[PDB]
Amino acid sequence: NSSPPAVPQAFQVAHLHAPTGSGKSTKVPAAYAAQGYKVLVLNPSVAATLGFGAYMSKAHGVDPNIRTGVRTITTGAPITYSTYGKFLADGGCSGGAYDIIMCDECHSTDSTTILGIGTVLDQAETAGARLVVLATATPPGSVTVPHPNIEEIALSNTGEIPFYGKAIPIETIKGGRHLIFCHSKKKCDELAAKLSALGIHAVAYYRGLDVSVIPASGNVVVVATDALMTGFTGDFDSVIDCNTCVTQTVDFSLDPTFTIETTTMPQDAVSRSQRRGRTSRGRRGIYRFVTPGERPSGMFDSSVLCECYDAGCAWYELTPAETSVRLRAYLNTPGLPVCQDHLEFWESVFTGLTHIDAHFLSQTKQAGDNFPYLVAYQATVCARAQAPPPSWDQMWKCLTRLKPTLHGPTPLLYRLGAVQNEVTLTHPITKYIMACMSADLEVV
Ligand SMILES: O=S(=O)(O)c1ccc([NH+]=C2C=CC(=C(c3ccc(Nc4cccc(S(=O)(=O)O)c4)cc3)c3ccc(Nc4cccc(S(=O)(=O)O)c4)cc3)C=C2)cc1
Repeated sequence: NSSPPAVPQAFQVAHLHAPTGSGKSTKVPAAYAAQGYKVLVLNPSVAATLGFGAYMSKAHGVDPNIRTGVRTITTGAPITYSTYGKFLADGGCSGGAYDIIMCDECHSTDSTTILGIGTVLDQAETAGARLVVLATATPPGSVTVPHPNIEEIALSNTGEIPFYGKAIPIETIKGGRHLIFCHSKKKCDELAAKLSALGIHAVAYYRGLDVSVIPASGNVVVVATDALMTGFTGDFDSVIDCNTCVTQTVDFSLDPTFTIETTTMPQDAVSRSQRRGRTSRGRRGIYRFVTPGERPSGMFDSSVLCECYDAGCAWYELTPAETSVRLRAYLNTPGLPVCQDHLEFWESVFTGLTHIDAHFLSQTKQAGDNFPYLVAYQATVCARAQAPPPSWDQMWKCLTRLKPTLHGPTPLLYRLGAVQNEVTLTHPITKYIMACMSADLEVV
C-alpha cells in the first residue's frame, strides 16, 4: 500500500510501499505521533537513521531519540529512530515502549535487517505494540520497469568487442561518456585494455582505486564493478550492463561440509535498475544489456541465514534456537524477502559449535569481518589441535601469534574462502556438521 496503515484496536502487520523521500520514514511517523502514539523506526543504515533525525527536528519541530551502535540520544520524544543492529543489541522489543514499529527498507537482505525484523515480528504483540509496518521502496518480487528517459537497446552478436556472449559494437562507445558494468574486478582490465588498444580511451575501475582515476570531462569509457557509487555524479550517456553480479553463496559441496564464498549470479531487478539509473539524468540515456530476463527482487541466499545464527551467537547472546524463533517469524510473514527454509539445518549446526574461544571470538567480532563466530570457531578448533588455519589470509589474523606452534593438517570444519594448507576430515565437529546435512530432508 501507498498510505500509512491506520492504528488497529489490537494488532496487525501492514505494508507500506512508498519511495524514499515521500516522507514514509519521517512524515508518516510524525503523523502517528501527533495522534499520541509512540513510534519506533528501524533502518539498516546508521547514516539514514541520523538523516531522519536531522530532517525531523529541522522540519517538524521534533527532536527524536536516535539510537545506533555508537551511542543513543534520548530527548524523551514520542518518535525514536534506531538501526536494526542497535535494536537487537538492545534485546529487541521492550514492553510498553512503542505503539507503532516501522521496519524501513524491509526488503533489505542483510542478516541484521532480517534478524531484526524477525525479532519485531515475534515480540511486537507481547511487547504491547498495536502496529508493525513493513516499509520499503522496493517491494519483494519487483522487476525492473521501463523508465521515461532511458532507451534500452539489447546487445546482439554483431560487434568487434566480445562481451559476455554478446558483442559491443565500437560505434556505440566511440565518442561520449559511457559506463560499462562487469562482474569481476579483473574482467574490467580485460576490457579497458582491449579498448585502449583500439584507440578507445577506456579507464578501468573497481574496489580499491580512487574516484579521481575517472576524468570528469572528455570522452571516456569507464569499465567498472558495482564499486561505483549509486549517488555519485552520473551524467553518463549510455550504460552497458553485463547483467551478472557477484554475491555471497552457500554450497553444500560436501568437502567435507559446506562452502561460503562469492559467486556470480544472474543480476536481479534492484541491481538492474541501479546500473541503468547511472544514465539519463537530466537528459535521455541509453541502456545496453546482454540479458533481458532478471531475477525479481526480494530473494536471498541460505548463507544469510547462516549469517543470522552467526550474529545471534556473536553479538546478541542468542541461542541458535532463539534465533530460529525470530527467523521463523520472518518466514511466515508474507510480503518480505524469501529464501529456502534451512532454519532447522543452520540451528543444529551452530548448536554443536560449543565452547568457542572467547578471546578468538572477541578478536573476530571487533575485527569486523563476516561470520566472526565461524571464523573464531574454526580457529578455536585449530588452536586446540595445534593445527594451522586453512590459510594465513587476513581472515585468520587472530591466529598469527601462534603461527610458530601450529603444525600438521588443518581440521577443516568448513570452507570460508581459499583453503591452502593441507586438510584432515576427522574432527568431531566436522563429523557433527556433516551429519547435520544428512539429518536434513531438504539439505542433502
Ligand atoms: O523517506 S523519507 O522521506 O522519510 C526520508 C527523510 C529524510 C532522509 N534523509 C536522509 C539523509 C541522509 C541519508 C544518507 C546519507 C547520505 C550521505 C551523507 N553524506 C554526508 C555528506 C557530507 C556531510 C555529512 S555529515 O557531516 O555527516 O552531516 C553527510 C549522509 C547521509 C544515506 C542515504 C543512502 C544510504 N544508502 C546506503 C546504500 C547502501 C548501503 C548502505 S549501509 O551503510 O550498508 O546501510 C547505505 C545511506 C545513507 C539518507 C536519508 C531520507 C529519507
